[PDB]
Amino acid sequence: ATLATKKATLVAALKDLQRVTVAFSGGIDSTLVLKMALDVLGRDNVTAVVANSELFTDEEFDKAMSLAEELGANVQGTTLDYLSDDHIKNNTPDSWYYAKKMFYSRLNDIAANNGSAAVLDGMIKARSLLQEADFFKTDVRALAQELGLTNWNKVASCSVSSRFPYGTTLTHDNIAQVMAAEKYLRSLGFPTVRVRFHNDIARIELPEARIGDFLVFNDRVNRQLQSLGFRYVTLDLGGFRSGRMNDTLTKAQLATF
Amino acid sequence: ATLATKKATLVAALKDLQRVTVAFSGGIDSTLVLKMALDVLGRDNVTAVVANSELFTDEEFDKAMSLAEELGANVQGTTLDYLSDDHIKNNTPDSWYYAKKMFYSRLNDIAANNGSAAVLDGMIKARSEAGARSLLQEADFFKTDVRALAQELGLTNWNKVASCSVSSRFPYGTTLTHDNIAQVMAAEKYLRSLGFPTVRVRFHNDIARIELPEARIGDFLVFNDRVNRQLQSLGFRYVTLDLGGFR
Amino acid sequence: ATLATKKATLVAALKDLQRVTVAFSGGIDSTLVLKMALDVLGRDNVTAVVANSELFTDEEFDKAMSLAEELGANVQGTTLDYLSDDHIKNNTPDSWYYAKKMFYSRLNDIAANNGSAAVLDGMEAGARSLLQEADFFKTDVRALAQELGLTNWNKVASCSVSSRFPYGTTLTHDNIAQVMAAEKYLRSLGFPTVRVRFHNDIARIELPEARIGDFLVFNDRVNRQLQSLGFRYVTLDLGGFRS
Amino acid sequence: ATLATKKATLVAALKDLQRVTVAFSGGIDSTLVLKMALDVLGRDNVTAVVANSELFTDEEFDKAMSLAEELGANVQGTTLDYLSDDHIKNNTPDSWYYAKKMFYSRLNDIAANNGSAAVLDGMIKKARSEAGARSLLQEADFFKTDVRALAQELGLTNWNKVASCSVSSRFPYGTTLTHDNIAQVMAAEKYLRSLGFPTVRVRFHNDIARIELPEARIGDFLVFNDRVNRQLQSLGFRYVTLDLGGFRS
Amino acid sequence: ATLVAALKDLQRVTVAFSGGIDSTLVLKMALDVLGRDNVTAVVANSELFTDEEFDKAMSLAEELGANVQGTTLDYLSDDHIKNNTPDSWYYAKKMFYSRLNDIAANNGSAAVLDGMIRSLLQEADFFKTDVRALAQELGLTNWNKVASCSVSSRFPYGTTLTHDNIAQVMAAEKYLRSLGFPTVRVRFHNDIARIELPEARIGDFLVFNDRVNRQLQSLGFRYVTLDLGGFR
Amino acid sequence: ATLATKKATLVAALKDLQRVTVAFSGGIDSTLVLKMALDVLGRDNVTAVVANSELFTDEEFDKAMSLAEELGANVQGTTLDYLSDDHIKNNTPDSWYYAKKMFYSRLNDIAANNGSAAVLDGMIKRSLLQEADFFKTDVRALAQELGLTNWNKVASCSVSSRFPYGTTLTHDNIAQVMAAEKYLRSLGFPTVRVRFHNDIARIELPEARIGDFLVFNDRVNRQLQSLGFRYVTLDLGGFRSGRMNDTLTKAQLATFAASW
Ligand SMILES: NC(=O)c1ccc[n+]([C@@H]2O[C@H](COP(=O)(O)O)[C@@H](O)[C@H]2O)c1
Ligand SMILES: NC(=O)c1ccc[n+]([C@@H]2O[C@H](COP(=O)(O)O)[C@@H](O)[C@H]2O)c1
Ligand SMILES: NC(=O)c1ccc[n+]([C@@H]2O[C@H](COP(=O)(O)O)[C@@H](O)[C@H]2O)c1
Ligand SMILES: NC(=O)c1ccc[n+]([C@@H]2O[C@H](COP(=O)(O)O)[C@@H](O)[C@H]2O)c1
Ligand SMILES: NC(=O)c1ccc[n+]([C@@H]2O[C@H](COP(=O)(O)O)[C@@H](O)[C@H]2O)c1
Ligand SMILES: NC(=O)c1ccc[n+]([C@@H]2O[C@H](COP(=O)(O)O)[C@@H](O)[C@H]2O)c1
Ligand SMILES: [Mn+2]
Ligand SMILES: [Mn+2]
Repeated sequence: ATLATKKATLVAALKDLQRVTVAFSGGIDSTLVLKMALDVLGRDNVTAVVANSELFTDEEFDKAMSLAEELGANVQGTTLDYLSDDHIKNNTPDSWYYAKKMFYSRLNDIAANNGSAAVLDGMIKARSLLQEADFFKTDVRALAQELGLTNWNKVASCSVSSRFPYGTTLTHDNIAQVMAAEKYLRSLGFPTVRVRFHNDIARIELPEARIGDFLVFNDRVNRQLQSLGFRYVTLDLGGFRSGRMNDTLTKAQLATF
Repeated sequence: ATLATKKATLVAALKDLQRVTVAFSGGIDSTLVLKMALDVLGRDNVTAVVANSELFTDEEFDKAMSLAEELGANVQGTTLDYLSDDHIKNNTPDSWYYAKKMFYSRLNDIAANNGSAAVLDGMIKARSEAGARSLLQEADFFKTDVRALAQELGLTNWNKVASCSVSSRFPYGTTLTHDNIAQVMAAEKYLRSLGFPTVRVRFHNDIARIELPEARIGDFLVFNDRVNRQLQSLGFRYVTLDLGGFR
Repeated sequence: ATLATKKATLVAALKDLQRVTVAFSGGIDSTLVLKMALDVLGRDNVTAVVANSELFTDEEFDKAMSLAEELGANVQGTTLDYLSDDHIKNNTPDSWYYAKKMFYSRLNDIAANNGSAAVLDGMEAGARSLLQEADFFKTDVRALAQELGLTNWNKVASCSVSSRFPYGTTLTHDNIAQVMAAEKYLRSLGFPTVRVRFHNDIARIELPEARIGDFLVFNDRVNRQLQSLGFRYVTLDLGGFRS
Repeated sequence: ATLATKKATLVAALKDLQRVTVAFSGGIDSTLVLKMALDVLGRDNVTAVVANSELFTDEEFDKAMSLAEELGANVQGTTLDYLSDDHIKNNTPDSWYYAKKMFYSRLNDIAANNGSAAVLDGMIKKARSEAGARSLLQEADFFKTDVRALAQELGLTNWNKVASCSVSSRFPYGTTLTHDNIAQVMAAEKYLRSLGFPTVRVRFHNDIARIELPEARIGDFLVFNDRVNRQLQSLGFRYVTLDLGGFRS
Repeated sequence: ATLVAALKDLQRVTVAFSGGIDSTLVLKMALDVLGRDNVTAVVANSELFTDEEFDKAMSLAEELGANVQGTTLDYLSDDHIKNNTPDSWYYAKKMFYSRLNDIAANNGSAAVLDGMIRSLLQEADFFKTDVRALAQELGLTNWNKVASCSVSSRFPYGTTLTHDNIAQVMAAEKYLRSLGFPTVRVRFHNDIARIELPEARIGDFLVFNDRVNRQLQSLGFRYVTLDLGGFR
Repeated sequence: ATLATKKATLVAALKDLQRVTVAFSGGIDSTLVLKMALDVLGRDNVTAVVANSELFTDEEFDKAMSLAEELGANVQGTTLDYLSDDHIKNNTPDSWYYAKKMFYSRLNDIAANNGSAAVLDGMIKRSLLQEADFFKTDVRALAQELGLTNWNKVASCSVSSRFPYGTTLTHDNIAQVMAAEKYLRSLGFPTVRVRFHNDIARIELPEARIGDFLVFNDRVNRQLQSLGFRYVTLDLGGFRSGRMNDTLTKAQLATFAASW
């Protein structure tokens, strides 16, 4: 298929849906879906929903709200207490699924009460219209430039649950602890970082190519994260996303581990 | 002349050509030519061609194809066997000219079979042995004129650093083979994967000599052992780092 | 407010001014104002003024003049003799105010003699800072520039060379040239954010702390090059840049 | 307050004891006591005991045995099962005292068997007092400079210059020590020292290894990051980390 | 062994003892050849040398079994030393050796001996390798392994030395050595400290940049810098 | 078993030899033999021979001569022309054996003319240390016992190791390599190799020092270029490659190396 027919199929789904609620993350995919829904259905038939929670930063929430307002959409923030679900609070390995379940359950509630016919999300190759129309990554960038979309959150965040071992209980304080630690490291010029939480040990993951520059901050980072509540502040020798940059022989050894 | 005149004339040349095939590298120049062709003639009358070969990386090829796709052009990959020409195979100083010759000859074949009236490249003020046309250079475009018109048209994305031919990593007179080319390309691909986008693996038979910008060599130390063993599995006996730095 | 609202606030202000003179430094902010002024009012109603002086680099001046032409503006160079004011010449702590005064006084002269309704800056009261009137933040400046296709501007700005001298030290053509050659060489090695602070026979180099690790490979060349410029001791500040 | 008077006191206490067993660590203090006992009492009246256990490396044990042999002493190794005491096994803060108590209790068994009149230690001027072990250097009012002065006088130039600690220092209070995690810690430290880092600790935090190095060596350590990461993981750690505080942070 | 014959001729000696290997051998040979009661070891105390260097030398001379005597010199009372002129070394040498001769005259010593390589050790054609062999030979295991120079080297010529700026320089260098950099100078330029390190250690130093910056500032410096030329 | 037993064995071998010539390099092993020979047999019954040749530095020769004198031995320098043998001259893979052969022939000639019954060398586990079951740890333990404090702390090899097999040795390429190594040691790197690959110099450093080397990159590059090299490079495996790696990547660098 061509981009023109991939765009066809998508206007057809929106025209048929009439009124929609869109899960808006601020990324290129949700930006394109939100912009196409606005273009095809008009401002009065689209409501953009951005989720706020303890497992995502306030900064990403504020940015997502401002991006959706920019597109000229009616935007609604909704607050989720993910920690009320025991799977999330005790970080079971399927915590991801119960968070998504609670997330989509609240969007469906919003959509039922605003008269929207469906919830739309960004997913590419609830209704993922881009993925139904066989949109690839190259197709989303082509139509975004085509429609003049230049602004979107370029950095996709994870759930802070990523920083805790399975079985570790998440609390309001340890979450804030991890997030303050990561925010401080980014302020020193390390935008890609993780502070992994191991109770009284902080284990920092950095891209290995920056480990060398970092040394000048060892003492400042050590004492700052200690005031955040950690007793031991450490640097993971494997780096961020360990094993990914290794030779063929030691990539199959780190992966077997 | 004013920029509008240089642009206006360029639109006139495109209007007269009606249908064009564009040699697309991904740089600022070819991006500007491809965008003007799409604007003046429409998507159905423009074909973007990106060359794939043993002397250039798959990554550079994919980026150029995706950029032409991102501009709304119908883009077409074409593969050239540069090593079938003895001038390129034996890495003579004029190997570049026979490579450009072979590319422009294949561009004319593509244009003949799609009904294009001319081939366009990004050259600014072998290309004429093939009758390919530099429309920017006919319209008296300079580098500042190219950036001025690109900003005017909203072009923010293009390959900012033109990559070189891998023949650059072998001394003149060294015979290029599929194995030594593949060896160098895998080594550079591995080094770039570690976060060193500007890197050179110069080939000295059983010695690999790595050129890095001096300002990044400090950052490299953590990878010494992994780079040493990886390039040895590629076939090198000694893996070395040039103390002089890049170029 | 949305960016569209802030943009409209700015198109309206420019439309009301009709004719403007723009103090153009080449940075992201001055690039956005100059491009918006050209877009709303047209080339014939906008004048780009680039200041040439001894306290800012020739490189900064050359880039700004060619960038203003690349944006399609009529650009005009003006030269300011900052060292003619004794506060600047002897680098008293209020030297900045007299420098800004002399600059804005010359822009107002340029605007009066071409009939511009105001002087606009990138950010005096005789000038209008339209971006801050429309409540533009740094993130907004970036967004609107990407929206309009603006890709070229000086990404690191060098400021006034007077900042490199202690208060009370007299600025001279030779010590200025000494500092400027030293900083020019360091930037040539790949350090665009740098200061060479002048302490007579001591050079005190400020670098962003995250770059000092990478700098070691240049110690000996930097030492010998800055000594040939006239320094006797070439040092690196352990506090880093902005110490 | 004279060195000659302090030595005189030492030969008198040894002469009076007649037969002794000496707890020999290989340090300057135990070397000086062992050398003075040999000179005053003769080789047949002195037995040097070196402790072998899971909490010290085999290299440290072999070194002490050969050092005691080099002084001309009859030396006998004895092995202690420290992990049999619950205080040592579960790493309570008094583990040192129960380890030392068990050590001194075994010394008295050896001394009772060979007819020694006392057990002698290196201490200079806890569970030693309960066991009746004698600090002759401390009774003769030996200070550190007095021990160095007499060692120079006797030609003693060789002794362990760095006394190592119990491996228990690498485990948190409350963590249970096992034969495997001890072996894990010791192999990790042995590998790091082989790379040229003689002062190092691998602190044990279950699935995390936390390496303490002197901060002045951390810069040079970078070249070994990947090799250290994968080697300590093959020893059983899941995460291999470097303490940003450095050694003894 | 030109050495033992030279000592017998002096009969009674006072030894200028610095605590280094050279001075350590002289005191030990003098004590052995002439006896404890006929040798007097003098350790100099002054503002231009570290307390640690002095304390080690006094305690080490006692540990060798010698009668040790401290003597205090006020080098800054000499105008050449106080204003750090280029010949300050020579006027310092005068005060040091003049006070030893007073002590030697007052205890009946026949001469003052120093180390180097009346330096009887240097007269016997001893090299650096010869000093290490003979010290182990006599069981000598202890001595100050790092000899410091006069603190005056850290000040520019013409700068007036004060009790405070000397102490300032001494505390700064004491701090840097504590971090594992035994060869270091902090050169004094009023409000600027200029640190000299061996170039091979500058990489290893980076981890201490911030702590060194804040520590030397509390010592009184406003600017704490690292010399790109390295040490000497 | 014990050190006293192994040492006792040595004095017995020396007493039985009566008169000895000692091949003295200045290292700990030869220093131990030379001092024990002097101690057991006396100065008049031991002869120390130090070899000087074109494949070893003047500094190594001078240190060995000065150290053996410091132990009180009668020392004799002898000069070997290794380059006169074509196997050494053209750096064949067995060049080591013809060099050792020519060396030992001259020691035996010296020993015949001194009335010595054998030549003694420093080999460990007539190599008396190796016969007396001395290991590296026993030689270090016994050396401290006798007060041996001075010896060549970093033993250099023959310069032939710095050339690929088949490369012809000349005074100019030898002087080129040795000058490069002496310059690097002058910067504070006592263990270094400058391997010669025609227009490429490949520097081997202990991996624990390479980060510290960055400050010298430019000076080393330009200095070795004035020595005649066109490219000055650093081996990423370092000196003694593969000996410090982890378990799995040591056995893989083993099959990498044994592939040539
Ligand atoms: N199972 C899923 O579909 C899913 C989705 C999103 C995130 N995650 C989690 O995100 C984590 C990734 O961690 P980092 O991105 O911080 O490195 C993984 O633990 C992964 O389990 C999982
Ligand atoms: N004629 C061309 O189009 C062209 C362009 C860029 C580089 N080159 C070649 O690339 C080489 C430079 O190699 P490096 O950029 O890897 O250093 C030169 O030999 C040069 O001849 C040729
Ligand atoms: N006092 C002011 O309003 C004013 C204005 C502009 C610049 N400055 C000076 O600019 C200098 C900036 O120094 P840097 O060289 O570190 O950027 C400071 O001296 C600062 O005082 C001051
Ligand atoms: N209480 C004691 O007398 C005693 C004795 C031996 C070791 N220790 C322990 O040794 C530890 C120090 O060992 P590290 O070298 O690993 O830091 C301390 O926790 C200290 O409590 C204590
Ligand atoms: N001029 C002399 O004869 C003499 C004698 C002894 C020491 N010194 C001093 O030793 C100093 C050595 O300087 P450093 O601080 O770099 O070690 C010289 O500056 C010099 O002032 C000089
Ligand atoms: N019998 C032997 O194999 C033997 C003996 C002595 C020296 N060598 C040579 O000495 C070299 C040592 O090389 P480097 O010390 O320079 O690294 C060996 O690679 C080897 O070429 C070999
Ligand atoms: Mn870096
Ligand atoms: Mn180092």
